[PDB]
Amino acid sequence: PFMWRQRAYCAPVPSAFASQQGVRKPLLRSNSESLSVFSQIPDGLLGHTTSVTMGNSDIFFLPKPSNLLKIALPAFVFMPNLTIFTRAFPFYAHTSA
Amino acid sequence: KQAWHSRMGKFNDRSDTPMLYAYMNELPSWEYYDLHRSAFLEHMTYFLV
Amino acid sequence: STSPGLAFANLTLLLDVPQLPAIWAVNAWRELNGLFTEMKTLAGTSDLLYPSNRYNPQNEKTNRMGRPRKYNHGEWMFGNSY
Amino acid sequence: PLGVKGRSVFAGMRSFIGQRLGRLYDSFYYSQSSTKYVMVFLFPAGIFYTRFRADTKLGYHVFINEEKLYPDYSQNYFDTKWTNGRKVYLDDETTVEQLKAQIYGGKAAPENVKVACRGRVFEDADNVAMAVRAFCKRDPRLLLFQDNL
Ligand SMILES: CCCCCCCCCCCCCCCCCC(=O)OC[C@H](COP(=O)([O-])OCC(O)COP(=O)([O-])OC[C@@H](COC(=O)CCCCCCCCCCCCCCCCC)OC(=O)CCCCCCCCCCCCCCCCC)OC(=O)CCCCCCCCCCCCCCCCC
Ligand SMILES: CCCCCCCCCCCCCCCCCC(=O)OC[C@H](COP(=O)([O-])OCC[N+](C)(C)C)OC(=O)CCCCCCCCCCCCCCCCC
Ligand SMILES: CCCCCCCCCCCCCCCCCC(=O)OC[C@H](COP(=O)([O-])OCC[N+](C)(C)C)OC(=O)CCCCCCCCCCCCCCCCC
Ligand SMILES: CCCCCCCCCCCCO[C@@H]1O[C@H](CO)[C@@H](O[C@H]2O[C@H](CO)[C@@H](O)[C@H](O)[C@H]2O)[C@H](O)[C@H]1O
Ligand SMILES: CCCCCCCCCCCCO[C@@H]1O[C@H](CO)[C@@H](O[C@H]2O[C@H](CO)[C@@H](O)[C@H](O)[C@H]2O)[C@H](O)[C@H]1O
Repeated sequence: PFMWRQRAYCAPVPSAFASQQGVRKPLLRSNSESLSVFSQIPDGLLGHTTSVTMGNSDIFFLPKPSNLLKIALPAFVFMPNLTIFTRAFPFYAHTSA
Repeated sequence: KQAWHSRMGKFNDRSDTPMLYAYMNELPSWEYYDLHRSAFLEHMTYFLV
Repeated sequence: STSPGLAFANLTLLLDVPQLPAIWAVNAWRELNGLFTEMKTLAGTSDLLYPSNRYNPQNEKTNRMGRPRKYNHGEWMFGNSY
Repeated sequence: PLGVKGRSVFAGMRSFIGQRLGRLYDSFYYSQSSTKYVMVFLFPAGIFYTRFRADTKLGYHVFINEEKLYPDYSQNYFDTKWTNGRKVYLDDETTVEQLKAQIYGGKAAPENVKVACRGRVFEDADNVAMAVRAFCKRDPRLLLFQDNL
C-alpha cells in the first residue's frame, strides 16, 4: 500500500475506472485476483477429477514352446539363501565365492 | 561328492581367501588345537591321566 | 550362499529386516494413540478433536491452531462460542 | 499319525515356542562374547531408537543468520561449534521459547531474537508445529535472526 503507480498488479481493473456497469456483479476488482486460480472460475468438480480412473491394458500371455529347445538356459539368483548358514550371514555376506 | 567336499572346505577352512573365518577372537576346539599344538599336547596328557 | 551380484539384496536385507521390529512398534503406538483419542472423544470434549490430525491444542482458551481465542473474555447466551 | 488325542494345538504351540527359546539361549551361550552382545543388543537398540524417533517424532532444520548469534558450545563435549542445517527433533507441545532455550543451552540468549520460516516471523507464544503447518507446510527449515528494525 505504498507505491500505487508503480505496483500495477495490486491495482483495480480498467472496468473499475469507468463509472458505469437479482444480485449484481461487484463493481471493484483487482488485478491481484489473477494470482488465484478459482477466483472467477468455480470450484466445481475440484476434488473429483483424480477419481476418474481407467484400468491398464497389458496382457501377460506368451506361448511357451519347449519342444523347440533341448538345452538348458542360465538363470539369475535373486536373493541370498538364508535357510542355510543363517547365523553366519552377516559375517560372510561381504565375501565373494 | 568332490564338489560337496570342495564347497564345504572353501566355506569353512582357514585360508588366504576366508569366507567364514572372520571376526575370530574366541576360537573353537578344532581350530584352537590346530593353531596351538603346545596346548593340544598338554590338554591331552592331562585327559589320559 | 552369496555372490557379488546379490550385494543389493544383502545390503537391503541387513539394513531393513532389523527395522521391522521398530516398524511394528510404531504401528502399535499409533493404534494405542488412536484408541486413547477415541476414548477421550467418547468421554467428551469442550471443542472437538480431529482424529487423524497430528496435534489438537484446542481448549476453552486456545484455538485449533494454538493461539488464544478471540472474543473469549465474556460469557455468551448460546454457550460456547464454537 | 498327525496329532494326538487329549492334546491341543495351543499346547503344541507353547511347546514349539519353548523349544525355540531354549535353542536361542543355547546358541547365545555358545557364542563369542566379542560379537554377540553388540549384534544382539546395541545395533538393534540403536536402530530401534533411530527408526522410532524418525517415524514418530517430527524434526526441523535450524539455521542462524549471523555468526555473532551462534551459541557458545566450547564447554559441552562432542560438539565444540555450531553448524547450520542441524536436524532437531521436538515434541508437539514445544514452543518457540523452549526451542530458543534448547538451542542456546539454557543460557542468556541475545536480544530481540526471533524465528522465521519462508520469510514469516513466528510469535514466541506459538506452537512450532502449528506455526510450521500454517506458514511453511512440509518445509520446516527454521531461521533464527535478530529483529531490531
Ligand atoms: C528387543 C530386542 C531385540 C533383539 C532380539 C531379542 C530376542 C527376541 C527373539 C529372537 C529374535 C531374533 C530371531 C532371529 C531368528 C533368525 C536368525 C537367528 O538368529 O537364528 C539363530 C539361531 C541359531 O542358529 P544355528 O545355531 O546356526 O542353527 C540351529 C538351528 O537353527 C536349530 O533349529 P532346529 O534344528 O532346532 O529346528 C529347525 C528350525 C530351522 O531353523 C533354521 O535353522 C533356519 C530358519 C530359516 C530362517 C529363514 C527363513 C526365511 C524364509 C523366508 C520366508 C518365506 C515365507 C513364504 C510364505 C509364502 C506363503 C504364502 O526350524 C524352526 O524352528 C524354524 C521355524 C521358522 C521358519 C519358518 C519358515 C516358514 C515355514 C513355516 C512353518 C510353519 C510355522 C511353524 C510351525 C511350527 C509349529 C508352530 O536359530 C535358532 O535358534 C532357531 C531358528 C530361529 C527360528 C525363529 C525363532 C523365532 C524368532 C521370532 C522373531 C520375532 C521377532 C519380533 C519380535 C517382536 C518385536 C515387536
Ligand atoms: C497368517 C498368514 C500365514 C501365511 C504364511 C505361513 C504359511 C501358511 C500356512 C499356515 C502357517 C502355519 C503352519 C503350521 C504348521 C505346523 C503344524 C504342526 O503340527 O506343528 C507342530 C505342532 C506341535 O505339535 P506337538 O508336538 O505339540 O504334538 C504333536 C507331536 N507330533 C508332531 C509328533 C505328532 O503342532 C501343533 O500343535 C499346532 C501348530 C500349528 C498351529 C500354529 C501355527 C503357527 C503359525 C503362527 C506362528 C507363530 C506361533 C505363535 C502364535 C501365537 C498365537 C497367540
Ligand atoms: C522377505 C524377507 C526375506 C528375508 C527373511 C527375513 C527373516 C530372516 C532373516 C534373518 C537373516 C539374518 C539372521 C542373522 C542372525 C544374526 C544374529 C547372530 O547370530 O548373533 C551373532 C552371534 C555371534 O555368534 P559367534 O560370534 O560366536 O559366531 C558367529 C559366526 N562366526 C563364527 C563366523 C563369527 O550368533 C550367536 O551365536 C547368537 C545367535 C542366537 C541368538 C539370537 C539373538 C537372540 C538372543 C536371545 C537370548 C538372549 C539371552 C540373554 C542371556 C544373557 C545371559 C547370558
Ligand atoms: C497392540 C496394538 C495392536 C497391534 C497391531 C498393530 C498393526 C497395525 C498396522 C495396520 C496398518 C496401520 O496403518 C495406518 O495406521 C493407523 C491405524 O493403525 C491409521 O492412521 C490413521 O488412523 C489412526 C487412528 O488409529 C490415527 O491415529 C492416525 O493419525 C491416522 O493417520 C491408518 O488408517 C492406518 O492405515
Ligand atoms: C511388548 C509390548 C511392546 C509394544 C511396542 C509399544 C511401543 C514401545 C515404545 C513406547 C515408547 C513411548 O515413549 C513415548 O513415545 C511418544 C512418541 O514418541 C513420545 O511422545 C511424543 O510424541 C507424541 C505424539 O505427538 C506426543 O506424546 C508428544 O508429541 C511427544 O511427547 C513420548 O515422549 C515418549 O515418552
